[PDB]
Amino acid sequence: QSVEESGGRLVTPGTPLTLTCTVSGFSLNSNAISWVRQAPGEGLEWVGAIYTHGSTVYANWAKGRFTISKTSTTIELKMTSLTTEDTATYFCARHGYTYSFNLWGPGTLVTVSSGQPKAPSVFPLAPCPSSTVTLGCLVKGYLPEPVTVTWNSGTLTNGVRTFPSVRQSSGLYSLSSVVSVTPVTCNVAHPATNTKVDKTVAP
Amino acid sequence: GKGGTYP
Amino acid sequence: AQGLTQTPSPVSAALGGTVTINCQSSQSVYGNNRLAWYQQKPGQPPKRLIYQASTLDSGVPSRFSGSGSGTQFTLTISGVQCDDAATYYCQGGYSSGDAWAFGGGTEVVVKGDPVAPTVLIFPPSADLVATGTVTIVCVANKYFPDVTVTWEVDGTTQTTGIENSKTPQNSADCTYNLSSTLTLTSTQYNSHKEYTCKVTQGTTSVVQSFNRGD
Repeated sequence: QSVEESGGRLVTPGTPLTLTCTVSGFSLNSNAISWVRQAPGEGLEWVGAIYTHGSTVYANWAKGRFTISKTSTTIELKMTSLTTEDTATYFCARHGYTYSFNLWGPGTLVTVSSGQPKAPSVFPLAPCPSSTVTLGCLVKGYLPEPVTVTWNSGTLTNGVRTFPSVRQSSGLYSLSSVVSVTPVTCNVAHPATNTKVDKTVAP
Repeated sequence: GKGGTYP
Repeated sequence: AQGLTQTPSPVSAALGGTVTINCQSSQSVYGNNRLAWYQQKPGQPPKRLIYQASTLDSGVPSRFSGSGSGTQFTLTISGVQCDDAATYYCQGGYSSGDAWAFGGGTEVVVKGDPVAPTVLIFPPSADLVATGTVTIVCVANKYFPDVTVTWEVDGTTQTTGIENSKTPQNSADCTYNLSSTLTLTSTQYNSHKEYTCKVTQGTTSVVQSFNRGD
């Protein structure tokens, strides 16, 4: 039993867009669904809900910019009058009979910005020797977020440290990942552009 | 219809 | 319409200590007990801990307890673990106004065992210099408590062009990791010799330096 959000992307202010929540292993005829948004570094904000009979309710703050609708397997969230202030992760959540949420998706990211999508550029981090060395990848110049960073296709996981992203003046993002090892490859995915970069890091 | 089948 | 407020952030305790998180609602929740608590770590969806004020969700450790009713609710954590470093959100159900509403959250910081950082500095790769923009990466690894980072270029303290990014507390040992990046033009980078990252924890400092093209 699961829910999963899709449709998060980079849009310019004033561009309308539709997110989709896809449900698995339960009926929307017996289970209500909410949309919940979270701006980067900020709190969970209830957007609204669609009840079993198709009725909808919205948070006071929505002010008619959000419309929720459903089919048998999906719930859509349609959003309008987006400004940069609407940049946020959007979750869908299944209602429990306890009037709390019992199932969440991973979230999908709406980025409201000037700028065009950009794939990351990956550069090795190596010291200017022991048996053990810390090496890394610098991941820079990407938009929108996120990237994922794995090592040797996920076979190297111990002591991997991946830092939170930073937005440069250009509006592009940057982060680093480092790992201690005894040849290592960092695997960077940018789902927004379907881009997969592999960088072998030579000591 | 504002709940669900599970707690 | 209705307003939810929580214990200000951060709430700190020593590993094995006690944490209290309060939640106040301007309006009584539905049936005086429709209040749930969620745990959330950066990048992850919230996880429900408690529903109907006091019922633990499936598999939630017993060190978590919800109590209260009407307009006043409390989440406690006894024997707080590094794993419990997180943001905690209360959520009410209401018969009137916004049907669902979250409090603003309370961050819990767990004071684990002190660990002095180990520090690494990484010069820009030749292909990065060739882009015309240089990033120098300094890392402070597996430390607690918090550090400050200072840079120098050719012995002059460098306070501009720096960004610091700290990981969340390690779920096993409460430790942080930190990246400090200095960003310069290749022109600036090639006009200077000595690049120095200094990481200070209390009165202790660890310095890592390189000379461009060593």
